[PDB]
Amino acid sequence: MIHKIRITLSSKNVKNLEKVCADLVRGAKDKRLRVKGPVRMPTKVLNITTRKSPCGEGTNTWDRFELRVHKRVIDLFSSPDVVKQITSITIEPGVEVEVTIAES
Amino acid sequence: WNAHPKNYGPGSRTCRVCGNPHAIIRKYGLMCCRQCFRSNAKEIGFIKYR
Amino acid sequence: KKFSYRGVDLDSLLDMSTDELVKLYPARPRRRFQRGLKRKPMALIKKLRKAKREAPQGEKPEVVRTHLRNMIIVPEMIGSVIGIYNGKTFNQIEVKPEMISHYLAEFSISYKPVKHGRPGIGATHS
Amino acid sequence: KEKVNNMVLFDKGTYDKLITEAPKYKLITPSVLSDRLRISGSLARKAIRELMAKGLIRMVSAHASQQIYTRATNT
Amino acid sequence: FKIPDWFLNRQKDYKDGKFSQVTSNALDMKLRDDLERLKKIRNHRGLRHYWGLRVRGQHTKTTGRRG
RNA sequence: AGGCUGAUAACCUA
RNA sequence: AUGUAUUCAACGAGCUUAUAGCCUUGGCCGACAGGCCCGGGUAAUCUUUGAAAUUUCAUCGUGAUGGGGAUAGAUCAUUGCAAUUGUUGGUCUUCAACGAGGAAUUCCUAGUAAGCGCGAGUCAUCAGCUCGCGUUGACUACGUCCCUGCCCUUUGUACACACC
RNA sequence: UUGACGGAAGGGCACCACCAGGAGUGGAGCCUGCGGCUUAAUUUGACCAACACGGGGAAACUUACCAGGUCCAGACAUAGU
Ligand SMILES: [K+]
Ligand SMILES: [K+]
Ligand SMILES: [K+]
Ligand SMILES: [K+]
Ligand SMILES: [Mg+2]
Ligand SMILES: [Mg+2]
Ligand SMILES: [Mg+2]
Ligand SMILES: [Mg+2]
Ligand SMILES: [Mg+2]
Ligand SMILES: [Mg+2]
Ligand SMILES: [Mg+2]
Ligand SMILES: [Mg+2]
Ligand SMILES: [Mg+2]
Ligand SMILES: [Mg+2]
Ligand SMILES: [Mg+2]
Ligand SMILES: [Mg+2]
Ligand SMILES: [Mg+2]
Ligand SMILES: [Mg+2]
Ligand SMILES: [Mg+2]
Ligand SMILES: [Zn+2]
Repeated sequence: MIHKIRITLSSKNVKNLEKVCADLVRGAKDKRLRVKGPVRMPTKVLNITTRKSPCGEGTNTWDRFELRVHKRVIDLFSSPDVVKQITSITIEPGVEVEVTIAES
Repeated sequence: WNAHPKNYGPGSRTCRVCGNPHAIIRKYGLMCCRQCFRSNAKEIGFIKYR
Repeated sequence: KKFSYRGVDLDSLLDMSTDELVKLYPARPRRRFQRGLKRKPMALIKKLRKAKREAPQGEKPEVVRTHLRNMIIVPEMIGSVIGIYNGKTFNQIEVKPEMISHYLAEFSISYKPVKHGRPGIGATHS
Repeated sequence: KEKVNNMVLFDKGTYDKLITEAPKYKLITPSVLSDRLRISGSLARKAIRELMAKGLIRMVSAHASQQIYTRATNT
Repeated sequence: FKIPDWFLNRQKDYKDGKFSQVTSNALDMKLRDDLERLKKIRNHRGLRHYWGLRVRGQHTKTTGRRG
């Protein structure tokens, strides 16, 4: 009857990601569901380092470009229909929500 | 006409923005030349911190 | 003092099968034939031995010009006259038994050997 | 700069010198014997083992890079 | 003595096809025959041996200046 | 021939 | 230096699943290079149980020597439509200069210099390069305007294309 | 008058300056870039602030150079055959 449902959140914006995570945990604590998380995975730092000059003249200066990806994992012990109800709330822009039935 | 194989090497790949074959950034599947990437970096989501 | 390749005399090399020949060749030609030959290499072999059939008895065959300088020399090509393009001109050679397992590129030099002239202005004080 | 000529095997004269004089050294190492007896370091290493077997010299330190020995009995 | 073929400095000889270890003058004769064969057919590698140039694809603009 | 000089002369080295 | 034994990182990167195109564990075949098979991973999940210098024992013994590994011969395999003017990777052999570098000249003040390896970019194949990462870990100074320059003030100027 | 400059002065400052030092580089072999020479061509930009720089590690492609062969990927409009 009760299953461990895994919700994964990804975003470049920490504040928006943390806001949605709190809305889900707090939205599940209202239904008295058992909640595991949020678990914060290590931040993925995509990095592109490139020559600033469009030509090859001058001092060789470099731009270090970083695109950070933050990932959260929340496990809810409940039925899929109940979880579908909690996650159906409008989510902040740029936060990618992904609901899967944990294979355990 | 265009018979020569184009399965690998610089001749197969080009910049997705401008079409130039040089200095392509293939990391993460960007497929942009280094000049076009710097112009579009902010829009793509890349940022300079240090 | 007849020619022999890997202990096999020239008379037997002509009658040997392609599978038997590849074992005699070094590693690079063996991989090349194992990967197969394309249309263009086949056509050259067809023309090279066609010229031999047209040659009057006792005369060398007529020249066959080709751009295929990655072609490998096989025993069937011994005695043929081939003009090998070097990028500018067709350099003519007569295939000899010691050329077996070499590329045609190795007998048509693509550059002129350097004979130096006097250094110009800007060659020193560097 | 002259070249050293270190013997690779002992001769009767030098071997007897090793058995009599070397036990009296305060410091015994392959390089000490190699220089005093004009023997190669390879021969000195084997010689020190023989002196150890005979009990003429005792060990102070053992390291693959540096071996230190000394006379078994003082003076 | 069961020394394998891959361990020998003359593997699959050009003339005989045999495997052997060639030493002293026989080794010097073998090297002489290799270069004479290439020079005789006017092989590119043989010609560069004859001209005293590098034969293994090295750049020659800046290194090997001993003349 | 090299070095020194933005460069030449001078100077220094080989 | 070589041959053993021993042993500790960090940044990061990874696939179309087509029999399978990326990172590859495990098993088997092979001296190596490499090959075959069963698989994992679109990843804090699998590769990742994840380095070298160093430590340790032995051999070598001041000899251009077991320092050095250029040049060159033979041969094998891999990438590719194609390797010759050697793509690269192996095996045996070959075994050059070089014994610490003239005038001159660069960088650097602490986890720094230097040494040591690793990832990433390029990339079918190719790193002596670049951008990062950690590991080992110092000497000297705590000043000065002598040299090369810079900033401010006063001052001289026939310079203003501005002491080239 | 303002600047710039001074083998003018005063004050201050910097390991792209020095001092005290370390590692070196410059010498050898080789890798790679530049010049010159050669070449059918050895494409080319750049001369502290050019020269492992053009992310430039080019087998083809890249490619601009050289020797050759194709193709039209000549819209649209007017007239003609
Ligand atoms: K040269
Ligand atoms: K070698
Ligand atoms: K030096
Ligand atoms: K540079
Ligand atoms: Mg070359
Ligand atoms: Mg050695
Ligand atoms: Mg570990
Ligand atoms: Mg030696
Ligand atoms: Mg290349
Ligand atoms: Mg580069
Ligand atoms: Mg200071
Ligand atoms: Mg300086
Ligand atoms: Mg100093
Ligand atoms: Mg050095
Ligand atoms: Mg020099
Ligand atoms: Mg030097
Ligand atoms: Mg400056
Ligand atoms: Mg080309
Ligand atoms: Mg072309
Ligand atoms: Zn572009």
